Amino acid sequence: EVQLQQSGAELVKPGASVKLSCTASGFNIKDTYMHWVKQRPEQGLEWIGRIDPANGNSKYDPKFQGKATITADTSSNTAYLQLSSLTSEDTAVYYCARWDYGVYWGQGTTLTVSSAKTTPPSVYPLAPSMVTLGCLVKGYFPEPVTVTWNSGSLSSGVHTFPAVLQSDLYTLSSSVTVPSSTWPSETVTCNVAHPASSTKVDKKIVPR
Amino acid sequence: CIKCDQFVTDALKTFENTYLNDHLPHDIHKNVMRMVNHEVSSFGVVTSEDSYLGAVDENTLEQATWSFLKDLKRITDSDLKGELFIKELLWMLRHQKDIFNNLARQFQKEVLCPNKCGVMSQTLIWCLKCEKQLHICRKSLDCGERHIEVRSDLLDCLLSWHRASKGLTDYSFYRVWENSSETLIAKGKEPYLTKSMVGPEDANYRCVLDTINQGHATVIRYDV
Amino acid sequence: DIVLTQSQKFMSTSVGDRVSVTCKASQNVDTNVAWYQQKPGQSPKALIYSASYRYSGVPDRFTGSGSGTDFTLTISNVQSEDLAEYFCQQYNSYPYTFGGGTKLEIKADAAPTVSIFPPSSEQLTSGGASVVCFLNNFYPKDINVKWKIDGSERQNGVLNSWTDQDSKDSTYSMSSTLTLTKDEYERHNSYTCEATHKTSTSPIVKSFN
Ligand SMILES: [Cl-]
Repeated sequence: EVQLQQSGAELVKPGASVKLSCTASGFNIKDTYMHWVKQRPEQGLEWIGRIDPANGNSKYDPKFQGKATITADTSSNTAYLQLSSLTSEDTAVYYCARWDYGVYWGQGTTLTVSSAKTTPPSVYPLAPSMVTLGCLVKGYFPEPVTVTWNSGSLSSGVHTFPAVLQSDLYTLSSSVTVPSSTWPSETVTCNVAHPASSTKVDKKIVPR
Repeated sequence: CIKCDQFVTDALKTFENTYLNDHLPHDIHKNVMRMVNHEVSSFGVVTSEDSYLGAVDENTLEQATWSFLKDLKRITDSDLKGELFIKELLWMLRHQKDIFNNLARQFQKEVLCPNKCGVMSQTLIWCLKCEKQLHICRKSLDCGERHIEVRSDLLDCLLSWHRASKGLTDYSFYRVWENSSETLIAKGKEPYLTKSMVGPEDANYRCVLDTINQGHATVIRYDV
Repeated sequence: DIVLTQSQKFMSTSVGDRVSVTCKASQNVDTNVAWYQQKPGQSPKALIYSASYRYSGVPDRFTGSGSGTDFTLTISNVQSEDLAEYFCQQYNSYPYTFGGGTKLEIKADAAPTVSIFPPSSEQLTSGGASVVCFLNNFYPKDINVKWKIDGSERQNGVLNSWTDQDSKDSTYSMSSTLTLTKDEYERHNSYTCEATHKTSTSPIVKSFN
């Protein structure tokens, strides 16, 4: 059973350097090449480079040679990817893969590069056969944020939208559609959790 | 047809048992060999117009075999591994299949049944099931008639392809009289005839080349 | 760099029909193309190597072809477990390039239910004013919204994001919000959501004062 378990999620300031690792199991690392790939939701997949820990040689995409240095420890079955001169364009998920008659990926490491300080979200309730409610979260960092409705009892009819960072701060909002006979006959409260700051906030959607 | 050559059979066994440990981790050796063997077994298998590749002679098969062992040795002698090894190994098996298809096309171009007259038997190897059978080129026995004129020696029957046919034991020929009767002048492994001190009494002939179990190979009439 | 382009950004299908992803190379790759499947959140999984050869674990319904410049990955009998994004990858020359993706969504038909929300008292006191609009449960993912303040179309300040295709409803949902300043809000007294879509010949509009 071949498995690749790589490093945990990293969050760093611009200019710093991270060294994300990747431990291989089920095969000796020296008998193969090992590659690194970055993924972003807007620009797609990008091939970074490879390494053979047998000879220590590494090839790169020339546009990433100034930033990436793919090293490996042949005795620990671990491949490393170091990214220097870190900028905001480096915020992505980074995968390590084995590639010799088959490709075996790791679970991926999330790299977030931002000089933002941890700030809790300010949540504002949004009031207007069925009626749609909502609550906007704004100005938090870092992700994620958990948004549930009525302690999770009003599960159906909700779909929270993925956060969009505006000026180094994430913002998102949720929508809950309920029958008009329920609201405001039964109060609907918006529960937002942000474990990064270890803060929670509950807002009752009061009719405007 | 190279899967029928024992040199290729023993080479691929040595390739897996010894050389794959130099380029691939052991967890996918059997998987890679199944891909290698599937490509080799397709050599010469006449799918689809591509009918000439269905079989080749023993001379062609040895050319493809030593061309294949040359490239298989190239793959092992390299130190490339990883995604590049499977890439070069696959370009290799695809390259030799083209080298083979040229030899099979060249075979049918100038070697397969080159006889202008008569019946010829050639030794072929069929690539699908590795079965070697005697192939029969069926052309009319009548190779025309010669008008040789020679008193005070007098009959060439050999054709250029007679030396390449199989099953030819000996050629025997007679003198067909005006009574339409035949008298065996001579029979031997010699492909010609020479009778010294010819006279005006020797003024029709007919040659007969006989196979083992495929009938008469060639017959040739003569007017002296 | 070789530019692989999958023309169809993502294409619809049914629960049983066959689907065929394509991608074009700007140069001759010559049968050095792989295909990957990536469900959201996880790492991709390799399906095909050298354009036609498939790995062991991949189901036989997946199959690829193509040579030189044009390559096509065809899924013969899709199931719900095959709904994901598919990438083609050229490894004929350095650097390896990946091209765009292609998500195999399932066809549906739904008109968006639009909802406009004026900024509440809390946000107004904090010195900001964000007017949100919600577009929920509509299939054709391509939908165009336009904010028109006092009838004049506003360009800046609007940012929107789509959800992923709901597995239960097979529909998409989008939300456009116009992040505005406090003072710049009360200056105008009219705000509308003009959402142009393909489900209706005329757009669905919502407004307030
Ligand atoms: Cl991930």
